[PDB]
Amino acid sequence: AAALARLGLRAVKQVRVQFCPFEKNVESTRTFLQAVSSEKVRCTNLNCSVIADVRHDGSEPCVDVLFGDGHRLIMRGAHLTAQEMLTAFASHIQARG
Amino acid sequence: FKTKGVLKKRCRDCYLVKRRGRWFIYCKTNPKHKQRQM
Amino acid sequence: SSFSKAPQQWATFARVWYLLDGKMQPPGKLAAMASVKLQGLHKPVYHQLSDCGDHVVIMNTRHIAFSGNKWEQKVYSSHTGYPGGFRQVTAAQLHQKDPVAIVKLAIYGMLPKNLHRRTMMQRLHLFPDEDIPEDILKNLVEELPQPRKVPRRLDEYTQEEIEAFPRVWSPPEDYRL
Amino acid sequence: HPWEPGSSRVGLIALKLGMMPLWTKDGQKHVVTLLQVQDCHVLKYTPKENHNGRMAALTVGGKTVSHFHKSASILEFYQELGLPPKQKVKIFNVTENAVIKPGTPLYAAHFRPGQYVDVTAKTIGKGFQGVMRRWGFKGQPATHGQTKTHRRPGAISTGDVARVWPGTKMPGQLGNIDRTAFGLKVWRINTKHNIIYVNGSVPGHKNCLVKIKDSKLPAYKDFCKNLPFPTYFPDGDEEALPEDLYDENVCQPGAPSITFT
Amino acid sequence: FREVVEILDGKTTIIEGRITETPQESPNPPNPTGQCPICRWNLKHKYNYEDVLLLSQFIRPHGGMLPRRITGLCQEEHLKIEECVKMAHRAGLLPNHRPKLPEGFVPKSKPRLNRYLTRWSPRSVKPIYNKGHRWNKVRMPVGSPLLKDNVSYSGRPLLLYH
RNA sequence: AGAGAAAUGGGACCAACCUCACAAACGCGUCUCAGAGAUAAUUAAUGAUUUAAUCUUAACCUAAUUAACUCAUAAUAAAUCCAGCCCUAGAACAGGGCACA
RNA sequence: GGGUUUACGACCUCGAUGUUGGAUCAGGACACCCAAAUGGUGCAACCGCUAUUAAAGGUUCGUUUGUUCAACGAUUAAAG
Ligand SMILES: [Mg+2]
Ligand SMILES: [Mg+2]
Ligand SMILES: [Mg+2]
Ligand SMILES: [Mg+2]
Ligand SMILES: [Mg+2]
Ligand SMILES: [Mg+2]
Ligand SMILES: [Mg+2]
Ligand SMILES: [Mg+2]
Ligand SMILES: [Mg+2]
Ligand SMILES: [Mg+2]
Ligand SMILES: [Mg+2]
Ligand SMILES: [Mg+2]
Ligand SMILES: [Mg+2]
Ligand SMILES: [Mg+2]
Ligand SMILES: [Mg+2]
Ligand SMILES: [Mg+2]
Ligand SMILES: [Mg+2]
Ligand SMILES: [Mg+2]
Ligand SMILES: [Mg+2]
Ligand SMILES: [Mg+2]
Ligand SMILES: [Mg+2]
Ligand SMILES: [Zn+2]
Ligand SMILES: [Zn+2]
Repeated sequence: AAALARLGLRAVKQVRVQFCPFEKNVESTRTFLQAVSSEKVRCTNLNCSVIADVRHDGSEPCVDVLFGDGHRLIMRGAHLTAQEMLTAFASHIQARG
Repeated sequence: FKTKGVLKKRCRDCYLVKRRGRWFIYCKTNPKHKQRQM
Repeated sequence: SSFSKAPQQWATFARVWYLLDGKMQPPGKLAAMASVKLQGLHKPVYHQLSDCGDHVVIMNTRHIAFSGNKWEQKVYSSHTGYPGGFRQVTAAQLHQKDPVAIVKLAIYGMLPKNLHRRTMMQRLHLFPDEDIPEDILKNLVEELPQPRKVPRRLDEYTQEEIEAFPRVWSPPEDYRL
Repeated sequence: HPWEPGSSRVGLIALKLGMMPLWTKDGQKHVVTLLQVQDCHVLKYTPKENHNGRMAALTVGGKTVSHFHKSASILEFYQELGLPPKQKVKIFNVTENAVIKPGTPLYAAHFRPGQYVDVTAKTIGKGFQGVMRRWGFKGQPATHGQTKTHRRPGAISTGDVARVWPGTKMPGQLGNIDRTAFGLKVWRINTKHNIIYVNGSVPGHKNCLVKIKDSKLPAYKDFCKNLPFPTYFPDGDEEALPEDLYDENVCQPGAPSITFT
Repeated sequence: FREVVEILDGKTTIIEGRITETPQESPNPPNPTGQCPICRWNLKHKYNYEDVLLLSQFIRPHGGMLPRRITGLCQEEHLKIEECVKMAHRAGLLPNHRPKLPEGFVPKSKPRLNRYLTRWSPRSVKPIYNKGHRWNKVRMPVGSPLLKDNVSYSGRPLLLYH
């Protein structure tokens, strides 16, 4: 959360985390959601829309970031670590935007 | 840099690293906390 | 056994040319056997007053190996005699300058400190690579074993040996290398 | 062979005639030394691998001498070559593409007006000279009490060392040694008499043999592009060069007596 | 083993994780009741910097070490194996465990000096110009003191400073 | 960053001035003076132990970097004629000339 | 930790190791005055103050005083 707050997330429009909380491989995605929906991430930019889609039979947790450069970062996280997803998202945001 | 015999962190942002065979207390916020173990 | 006097004397006090590979070998362990063969301490007929001394041809001197951090620590000090002419070169710099100098100085120091040292050093032949003249190659008799066993790298291991060696631990499937 | 960026040219062996003043178009006055190339011939050629392993060696001979005062080997060598004996014989490190056939003559037009050269020669030998003239040491006072010491070197070493160091400056021979002057500019080339006008002073007395070559300084390493690369062949052009080749700044003797504006 | 792959298809970035098959431990260990990998395969005080077939089991493809919480070694064996991997990398074993730099592999440099049992790093040790006298001699360290407990078949101790 | 000038020191030399009643020596006068590697302190790139970071007595290549010190490069570098006579060569011995005239 | 000052000791020399300052020539150490590469500053700039690395090269001319020192005049990149 601190690494995202020190990044200037002002250049992102929508972030949606679609997952099923009754699976066995949603821990990383749940922590990713809690890190990207922290208070500092909220206050650093208020124009962003953070959606948390909860399903029961999707069985494929994933995240989708549409940001105002017309860019779409889609990460279907089934085995990635939360730290790796955080670093990838941060590096991509700081690269484009 | 100050060459000393005993290094100690003077703030919470000082980090101790081993480089060129010596120990170094590096500080990014307060550059006057730069210490080098002789 | 039933030789004549002159051929028996010649056969007994004849000189022998030995070969020595120096690739991936310690200079001191090379110089030990080199100095032994140069002095003639390998002959039961040896004597300090006799001229018993064999030739030693060391090849692959450029590919020599130093143990530990000796390449950067061991220094060689010389003095040109003039004031301010005291030089101290690192072993690595001396090797980059003259490849034979390292093992040459090693054998020179390991040899005895009498006047015979120069004579038996004249019977020492050092070559940086496997480029020995034909005249010297036609004199060799045998090749001495390397004093240090060179270990194989990971790529030099056969697949049979790699599969024969057991996997001591099991990495988890969720880990990423 | 064509010229390459890493090529080296052969040199000459001339005779130091004397010195002359020479004025430039900006009013300055320099001093030039006249070197006359009397009889320069390439005597022998040693291959690169047989001489140095880096560059080949061309041997050049100087002015002609008498047959009756040379040894049998030198006379045999010159008889096999087909030339009369030379006085001074020098060796020049050249590249493999700038080699010339032994027995070819070389002329002063080898150098062109405006160029930098190196000049090697034995300096004027002053014999066994004292320490004050050999090393520029200061003497003791003249008359304030000093007894028989007005030109002595003084102390030569230290008491604890109990010896003197090999680099100790002491009286001895001074002058009869080979020295090289670097970066001498050429102003004028007299082609009729084969004379070169080099800038400044040249080591050695007059009427002595001087070994001239291209300047090996790093500032003039790629100047040989416009110069005649193998050598100056006067029969290749089939057109005689002017009597005097001057530089672009030399006040030629026939001049409008330049005045400022 | 898990691998992270990236797919770029028209300003759309897809990050995917793929799990591939990994080799497991051999079925019959000599000491099954041992808690530690080395100390249960009976390799304690047996390996060295030359045993690359053992040192290469747990390292990253770029020569880095593996975490102890993931491997399972006891702290002393982990430190020993770390120093042995360092010494092997410095001696020249494990040549395929380096990053591939196609831009940097072309500008060749001075040839690598052969070495072995190197304790310190070659870019940090200063040359001993004084070398000391007989009573105060500046000895040169060879090998690591962590390998002083290895089995000595000859009976003589290892000269760690020479 | 870019242009010049000078001083010191190393090595040399008399066209002119100056010392100068030998043809020379001499300064007070004139000419020339350099490329590559390498490092120590100190900066950053990649990256594990310590899936973050971290210049690394962690490996791989990395780059910006003092003076020294080495090396390009320069000088010498054609063996057995030497009585005598000259010499800008020299204490002696050595060394260069003795055909143009 | 060093062995520059004064002292302490009295070990080598009293059938001699000639004793301060200067003139000439200097060799070396670095605990660097200048020149070179940097770190920190209560470093805005010019000037500074400290610390690190580096000893190939330099480190002036005068009045007084026998002076080493010291005061003073004019400079130097500095007058270790
Ligand atoms: Mg004379
Ligand atoms: Mg005087
Ligand atoms: Mg008197
Ligand atoms: Mg008198
Ligand atoms: Mg008297
Ligand atoms: Mg003595
Ligand atoms: Mg001068
Ligand atoms: Mg990392
Ligand atoms: Mg950083
Ligand atoms: Mg050289
Ligand atoms: Mg003669
Ligand atoms: Mg004392
Ligand atoms: Mg006392
Ligand atoms: Mg006594
Ligand atoms: Mg007593
Ligand atoms: Mg006495
Ligand atoms: Mg007596
Ligand atoms: Mg001195
Ligand atoms: Mg210092
Ligand atoms: Mg300074
Ligand atoms: Mg000094
Ligand atoms: Zn701090
Ligand atoms: Zn264990």
